[PDB]
Amino acid sequence: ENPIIAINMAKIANKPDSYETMMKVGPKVCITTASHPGFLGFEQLLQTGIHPMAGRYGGGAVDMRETLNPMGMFQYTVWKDVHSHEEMHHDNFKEIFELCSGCLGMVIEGPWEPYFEVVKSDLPQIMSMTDVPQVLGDSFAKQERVPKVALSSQRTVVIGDHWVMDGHEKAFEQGATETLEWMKANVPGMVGWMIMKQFGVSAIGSFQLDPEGAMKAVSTLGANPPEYNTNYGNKVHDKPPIPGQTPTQYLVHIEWESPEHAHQGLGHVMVDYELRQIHNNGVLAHLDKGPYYMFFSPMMEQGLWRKHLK
Amino acid sequence: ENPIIAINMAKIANKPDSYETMMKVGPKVCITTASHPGFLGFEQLLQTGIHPMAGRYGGGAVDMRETLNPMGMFQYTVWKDVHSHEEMHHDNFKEIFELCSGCLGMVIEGPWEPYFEVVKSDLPQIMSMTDVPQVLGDSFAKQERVPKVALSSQRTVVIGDHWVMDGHEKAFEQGATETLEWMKANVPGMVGWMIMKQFGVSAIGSFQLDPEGAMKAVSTLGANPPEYNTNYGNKVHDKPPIPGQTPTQYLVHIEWESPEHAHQGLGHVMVDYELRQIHNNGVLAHLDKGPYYMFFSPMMEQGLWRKHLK
Amino acid sequence: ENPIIAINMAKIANKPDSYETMMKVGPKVCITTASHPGFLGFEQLLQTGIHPMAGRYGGGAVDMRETLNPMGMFQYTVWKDVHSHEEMHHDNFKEIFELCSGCLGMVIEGPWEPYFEVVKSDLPQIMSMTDVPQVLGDSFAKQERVPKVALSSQRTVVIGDHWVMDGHEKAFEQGATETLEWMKANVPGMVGWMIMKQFGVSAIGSFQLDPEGAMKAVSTLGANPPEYNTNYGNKVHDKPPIPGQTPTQYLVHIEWESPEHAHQGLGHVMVDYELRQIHNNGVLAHLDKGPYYMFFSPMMEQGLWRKHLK
Amino acid sequence: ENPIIAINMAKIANKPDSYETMMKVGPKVCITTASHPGFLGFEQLLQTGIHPMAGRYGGGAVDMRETLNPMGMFQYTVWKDVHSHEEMHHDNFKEIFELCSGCLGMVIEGPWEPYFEVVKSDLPQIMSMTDVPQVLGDSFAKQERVPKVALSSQRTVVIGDHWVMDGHEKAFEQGATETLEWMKANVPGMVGWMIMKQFGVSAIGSFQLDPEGAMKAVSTLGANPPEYNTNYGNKVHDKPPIPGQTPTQYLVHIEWESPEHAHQGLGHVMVDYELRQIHNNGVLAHLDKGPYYMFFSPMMEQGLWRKHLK
Ligand SMILES: [Fe+3]
Ligand SMILES: [Fe+3]
Ligand SMILES: [Fe+3]
Ligand SMILES: [Fe+3]
Repeated sequence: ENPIIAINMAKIANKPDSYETMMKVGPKVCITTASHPGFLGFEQLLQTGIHPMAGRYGGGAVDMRETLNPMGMFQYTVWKDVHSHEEMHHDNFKEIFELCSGCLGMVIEGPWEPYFEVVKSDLPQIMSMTDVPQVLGDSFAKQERVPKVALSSQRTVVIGDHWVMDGHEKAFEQGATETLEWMKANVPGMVGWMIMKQFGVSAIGSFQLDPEGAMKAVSTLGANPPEYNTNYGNKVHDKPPIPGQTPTQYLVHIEWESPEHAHQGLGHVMVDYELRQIHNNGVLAHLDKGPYYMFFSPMMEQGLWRKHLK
Repeated sequence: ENPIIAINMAKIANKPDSYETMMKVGPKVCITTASHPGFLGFEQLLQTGIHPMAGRYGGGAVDMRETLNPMGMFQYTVWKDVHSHEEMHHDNFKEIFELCSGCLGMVIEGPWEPYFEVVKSDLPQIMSMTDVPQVLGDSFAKQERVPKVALSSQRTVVIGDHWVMDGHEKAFEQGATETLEWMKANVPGMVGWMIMKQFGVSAIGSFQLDPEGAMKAVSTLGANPPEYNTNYGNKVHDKPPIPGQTPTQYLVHIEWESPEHAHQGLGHVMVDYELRQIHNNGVLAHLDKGPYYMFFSPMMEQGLWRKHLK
Repeated sequence: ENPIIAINMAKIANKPDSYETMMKVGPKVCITTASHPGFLGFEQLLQTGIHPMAGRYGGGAVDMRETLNPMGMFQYTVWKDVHSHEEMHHDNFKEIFELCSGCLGMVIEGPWEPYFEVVKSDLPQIMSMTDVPQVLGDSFAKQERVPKVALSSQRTVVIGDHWVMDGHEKAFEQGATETLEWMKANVPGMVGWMIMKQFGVSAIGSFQLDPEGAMKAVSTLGANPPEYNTNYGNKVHDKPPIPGQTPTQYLVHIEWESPEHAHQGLGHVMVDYELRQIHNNGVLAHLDKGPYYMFFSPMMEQGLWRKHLK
Repeated sequence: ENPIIAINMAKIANKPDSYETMMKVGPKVCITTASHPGFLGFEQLLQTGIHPMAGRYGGGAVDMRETLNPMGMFQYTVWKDVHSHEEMHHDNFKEIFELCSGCLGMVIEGPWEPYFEVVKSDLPQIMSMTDVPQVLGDSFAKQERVPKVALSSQRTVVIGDHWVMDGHEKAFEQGATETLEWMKANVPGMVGWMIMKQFGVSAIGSFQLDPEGAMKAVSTLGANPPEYNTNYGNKVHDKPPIPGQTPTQYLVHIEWESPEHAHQGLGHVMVDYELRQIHNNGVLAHLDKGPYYMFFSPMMEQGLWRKHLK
């Protein structure tokens, strides 16, 4: 099972009111989403900082939790296919509109919800500390490898934004794969990774309605939604209505034990000679833009989608 | 061996004095209880909060330790049979009356002590961190499965209150079992579970005496107990004197690594599509009341009773 | 005319926001309720404490207004019959859902809404001080007995929770009657009384929906209600869908001039020999649980239902 | 290897100055002791509290670190035989005298240094967290049982003082053995145990000199020691010069993960029916005095003596 991942990207005000509405409205959006049989899971990621990359982004820091405003908020929803996500949005349009109408009071930019293909991954199941002895015992019984420990809602997620030169997509994919496999084998605290390729955008999920829907959307506080409609019509799409951007965007999702392991870990592409060659030739040579690494904390996860990858 | 569980339910004042008397008198009652050969163990549970269930109980919170008053206090005592518990209460009536007379100064509601049958369970033995390597080694030697780690007095116990529709008891038992097994296989930090069915109540354990005994009970500070007697007479009963309530009450006992794991873990019946179908059709469809989940911390435990379940 | 009383029982957070939402939304619910021709009146009761009963509940107090959290909130709605209440809930389901969706942010437990039969009563009409001279004169004119003065929203309501042993219902009713008639003749400040017998529960009124309705109820902030439906179907019932609990619950409703009169007055079942014999043999001898007395202040009242009792 | 343990028992002032002289002088004494080939290791134990034993010692507490003054200080030195300890004391008499002369400024009672036989033990080797995976792997390789984890200078040591009735010594040893073996199999956080029998006292180690030596001992600040001599003369003894006390003293040394595990764990001899019979009949039935349990922290350990026990 190679699912599709829709990533709802927003930048929200960094103030206590925003954390309150995320804890009150967030669960309700996930509950509505999980009414659909194609829904496989989610990751709610709150930005905590960036990788300064040895001064390339010297105004930032690994830990900007006190200073970042707006802060990024990424919601992965994981689906059997694009149609399931678009259909869920259509079937629950009124209710999601009512909910997101609450969220818009903290929104500074977005939402923008691209669809991503999981090109390749090595992501363990999430678990807790008290699960580890049984996971260990089960692995020996099944003669399977014990995974890296991905602590549920207790680890660091890093996302590297890459724009890849036209025609370099495959070279980038193999080079990123080789980089990440080396890191998982050799760098302390590397929990797992996933290479994501944007191939389209959800119009409904990005609040990109037809002109009349856009008017009605601000003519209400949430109780009187617009009609389901976009600049691509009002039917439920099998393929993303909005084309993927070019140059092709790849999101490199890397999980680490902690922010320090992530900061020191990503730095190996500069301070280990062999990894530097792999990354320079396999990734950097193929970029129009990036890499740029944002640090996130997983606030809530429903991680069963990880159980059926590869 | 499936033992019987008497659950003494009380609501006590949340103030320093209450913690004082729980540590001074609490042990003394258990010492009295452990004189009887039918006594198998106990659990002292102090309420710490509730599951707000996506705003269904929005005035509450996972962590209400500072604001809850009264706070729930559940005392499990585990027995070979009902007769053992009634006999212990009869044989030690004067001393338990003396001890509990001190405890009534912190009581706002209760006590009420129903009897519960353990319908099904998957509960590991309790241990501590420094036991875990040896438990791992012993499991492998014995070719047995390593359990989830249930840390003695260092984890979260959640109790979900369900009233089941007349005639739906067996369907509920099968649905709850299937829900809990899925959760233990798939949700991080789920330590164990137990399904409990109320089938009667102890009159003596609930402080429900005959009228003259009730008068004498408050005509003393503890040194001059009433005669052992109830509205069901003064004999030691083989079966609970007070019938189980209808609609049938089931308590779903779930242990978790922490309050956060319990909160997010219980949420999976709403945000995982597959678990949602199991729980909706196997549990929610059979309820007159609930579910309502109270969070507890195990203050003191004598957990050998867990060793002979199933 | 002996009406039916639905008592919506909830426990709410004791904090300033809860009094605020009670003042903005509370009236709106009553206005919705009064659209139905079967609606006879209401009592909004806010818990102020308990009766400690000479140390039987020594952790509580007559006045717990500052410390009780959650605090009980009981709403009586009085009806010609069960069908009228169920029909009101059905016809106004969308609006009651919108209104109560707001209240859930202060709810810690509940709502649970049982139906009660008025077994017997001696309750005066409510009035104010400036009404008393005319009530006195009118009583003399009509040669009627002058009532106890029940000051509108200015007196104490106490509710005694009793669980009666199977088969003892009639003995309890007569014994409670004799106790309450003695107290009204002999105890200072006793304003009136009513014996209520639980015979069923409203599913819709207890927010106990079918499973999909339960999911949808938390998939909205109030503007997108679930369909009217329960585990007992979607028809408007003539009889309570949910059976009354067993052992039979009786609530003894007693009105008093003030909390001090209630505390001292209820104590007469222990400190007056003659009343003690009546209450011991006529009430206490027939109980599985209780008695437990909660103290309430009537916040808002529409008391015309009292005009047609007896 | 059945070594003998000399336990230097003192009570020292609980004030900052005492910890300093323990850090400046403490190591120097151990270095002197380790000059002798019969020296096997040491345990430096500082009292942190007591077990109140359900109110039998209600003035005490598990944690008395701020209030105990004086506080117990027990120094185990472990020897191939009595002669080795006496010879070390003789060969280093001047230097030990100089060092201990400094220690006497914090001494309120003691030192008293009895000799103990290790009657039976189940004591693991000490290790640290970062050793645990390798100890686990080594245990599987050698087909051996994984031990309880005894963290070096990071766990709780409890000592139970028992005076045994004349003629009951062997029965006490068996009953204590049965108690401890049950606890280690069944009680969370029990790291290990050792049963120690006092069979003599060192005169030199207890600072019990001949009368002229006692005079000179206080006629100096440490630089002019008395001649090596006692009320048993000035030879190096093969056997303890001072007889063991009667009634025979036994010290039950039990190691626990933490004070909470020790407190709850020891309580099982009262709150578990089966262990209660074992301890009542096997231990309590044979005592003139006790049990009295003091809580200690191991401040410094040289634990290789544990490696050759059993
Ligand atoms: Fe979406
Ligand atoms: Fe009991
Ligand atoms: Fe209602
Ligand atoms: Fe010595």
